[PDB]
Amino acid sequence: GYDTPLGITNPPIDELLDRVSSKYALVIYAAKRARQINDYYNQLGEGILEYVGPLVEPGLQEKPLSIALREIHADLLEHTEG
Amino acid sequence: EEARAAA
Repeated sequence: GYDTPLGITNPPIDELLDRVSSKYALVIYAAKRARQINDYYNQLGEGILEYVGPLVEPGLQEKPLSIALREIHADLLEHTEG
Repeated sequence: EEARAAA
């Protein structure tokens, strides 16, 4: 079974794959969510729009994309394919 | 929607 992953391999990719259809879908999924997160942080001081900044407990200075991928792991997001 | 409300 998956032993405690570390660094860039966490969360396990194979568990993310079941939350999407193909690897490419996960790429864009996570990238768009990361743009949303970075945008919340960047313009949090002013009147944030529909951007829902972090949803899973953010790390102290967790990189945006990492928060996004973890959110996808916890089934905290939804997507509509092209 | 569920997580959005949970924010």
